[PDB]
Amino acid sequence: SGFRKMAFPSGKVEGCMVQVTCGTTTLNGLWLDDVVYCPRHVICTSEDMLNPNYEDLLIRKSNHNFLVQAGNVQLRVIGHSMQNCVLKLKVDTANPKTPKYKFVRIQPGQTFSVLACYNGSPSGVYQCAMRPNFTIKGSFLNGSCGSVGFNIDYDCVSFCYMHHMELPTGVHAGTDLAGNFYGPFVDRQTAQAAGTDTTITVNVLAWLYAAVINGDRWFLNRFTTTLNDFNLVAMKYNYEPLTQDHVDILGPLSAQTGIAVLDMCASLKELLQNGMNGRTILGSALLEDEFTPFDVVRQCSGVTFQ
Amino acid sequence: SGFRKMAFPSGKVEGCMVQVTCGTTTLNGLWLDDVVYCPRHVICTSEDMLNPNYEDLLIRKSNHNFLVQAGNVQLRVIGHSMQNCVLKLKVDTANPKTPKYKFVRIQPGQTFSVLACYNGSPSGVYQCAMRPNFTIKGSFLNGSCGSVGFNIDYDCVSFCYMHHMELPTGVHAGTDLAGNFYGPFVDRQTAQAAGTDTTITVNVLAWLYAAVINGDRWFLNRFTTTLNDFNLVAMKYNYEPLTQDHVDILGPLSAQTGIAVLDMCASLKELLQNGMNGRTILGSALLEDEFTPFDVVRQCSGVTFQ
Ligand SMILES: *[C@H](O)[C@H](C[C@@H]1CCNC1=O)NC(=O)[C@@H]1CC2(CC2)CN1C(=O)[C@@H](NC(=O)NC(C)(C)C)C(C)(C)C
Ligand SMILES: *[C@H](O)[C@H](C[C@@H]1CCNC1=O)NC(=O)[C@@H]1CC2(CC2)CN1C(=O)[C@@H](NC(=O)NC(C)(C)C)C(C)(C)C
Repeated sequence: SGFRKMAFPSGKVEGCMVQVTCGTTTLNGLWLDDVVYCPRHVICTSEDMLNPNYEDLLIRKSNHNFLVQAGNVQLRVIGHSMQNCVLKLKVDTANPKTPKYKFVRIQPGQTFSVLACYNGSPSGVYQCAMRPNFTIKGSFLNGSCGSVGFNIDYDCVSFCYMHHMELPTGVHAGTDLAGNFYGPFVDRQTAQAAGTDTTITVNVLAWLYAAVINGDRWFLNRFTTTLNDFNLVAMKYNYEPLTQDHVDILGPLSAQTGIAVLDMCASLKELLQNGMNGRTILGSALLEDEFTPFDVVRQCSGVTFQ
Repeated sequence: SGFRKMAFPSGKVEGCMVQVTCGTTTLNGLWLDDVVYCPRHVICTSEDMLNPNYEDLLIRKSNHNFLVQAGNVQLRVIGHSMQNCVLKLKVDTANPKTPKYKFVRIQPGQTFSVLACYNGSPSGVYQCAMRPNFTIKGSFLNGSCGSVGFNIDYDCVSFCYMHHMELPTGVHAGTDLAGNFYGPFVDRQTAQAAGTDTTITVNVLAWLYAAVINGDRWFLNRFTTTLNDFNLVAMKYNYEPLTQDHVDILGPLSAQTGIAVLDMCASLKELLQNGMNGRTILGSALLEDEFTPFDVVRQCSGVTFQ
């Protein structure tokens, strides 16, 4: 037992990270087969970042302008294209470490592992969620752009996020691996702001089931609630609405613990209305919302990957 | 910016994990050069676990009793020895993925990354601390024994922990890679119990510096305190004593933020005495103690590894 914020093993992704340098900008790229993917603002300069016209900017570039370091080795660029906000550098060598992989665009509420990188070298791995307002609460310094987020499913890496920028609240915005931003954000330095976040209700319920699986029961009650009456309380506390579909997803966990979904909703309702009274759940004094129902079942049953 | 519980990239360790099966027991082993390291209770049976005599148990074994899976391959055992509570299986193939590495026995308060494994296959990676009572608050199910904890320093993996058992409070006990248990624990099923844990004071102060680096300042004050008067408050709240040596270690962080160590102690004192008044620090409603001063400097400055 025990319950931790757990990231996927990062080895399959580490073998893909490279350094991309162009002009005065250095950031990370993702090397899969003979293509290196990276944020298109690598073509920008310190004065370009204001309101750049990237199509104009890119036509002025030559392959040799792009310096691509894979550890201790030049990769030669032989072609380049732009897809949405990502740049695709064709290189003359296929990455022999290329895992089985997929690109996926995730829904808000879904979680992933981030391999933070600088200069093409991995620094650390941690677990994030796509917030309802399409930011992520990351840990990113200058040079971290092109670090990716991902999930692993048996032997297949599903890449879902590439880091582009930091918002003035200290949170982070980026794209899928096809270069489409999550949320309303754009890669230019104009006024943008997150807009109001909310708590991921179905994940909070999943984490309460994790707590029960692990022996914290102090918050259970004999009450129950209807879905409608629960959502009336949810909206007051800035929680996302719980749909019948969420209820269905929580079925396995409800079946393992013996606690009907709407009974767990009654418990969340009283925790919202009363607070925790000096008590903790799974070592937290806040209601945790960055574990999905799948995350809870993975970690409480022990699923692996090769 | 941002601040997360960050583990080391796990790739160098993933390449070392193997499956060790003997009789009815299956657990994980660590394959470095031509030796596989694993917990010695793999030689035990369901009735052996009570009060076993492992030296008697081991003399009854033959090399061929030990089944060692490295993915899709038999490794043949050609010799075996016992060192403290770990078993060392000599195999006829050196691991070509063996990283540069070291075995280190860590002090309480120090943190490390755990690569949780089942059947020789990595499941997830998370960050832990060695508690003052020499347990770790892990996430471990049946089959996880032989999963290791580690730190990485440039290109060198320092292995510091191997998982052996779970205590009735849901926390975990294990050894260094030379097989010596951390704390008073033994690998037999007799009454054992953790004994009273305490909060890692120097780490809490490091995390408060992280908060300042990241823009949370609401908890600062103009007070200060002496070391003696701080430790008088520490002991009341079950915090470990802060030594002058801890104060010295916190020097770099104090210099970066402009906040003298003993001034940060004055702030911790008021947080201990007043609580947080509905406020959070770095997204936590509790005072966090599983980041060392080194962890904070690593993540706030961006150090990498190859
Ligand atoms: C790439 O490595 C870098 C990562 C940042 C640096 C600090 N933390 C991070 O995550 N990304 C950038 O530097 C990007 C590149 C652009 C688009 C041109 C600017 N940028 C930023 O992150 C900006 N942020 C903004 O300007 N944000 C808006 C426009 C106000 C929303 C800063 C952080 C450099 C100011
Ligand atoms: C190895 O994979 C396994 C990991 C455990 C299983 C549940 N969570 C874990 O971390 N370790 C064990 O099964 C070890 C092997 C022994 C020494 C023989 C027993 N054991 C345990 O963890 C015991 N725990 C205890 O018996 N603890 C004491 C003696 C009461 C302190 C249990 C969990 C199997 C009961």
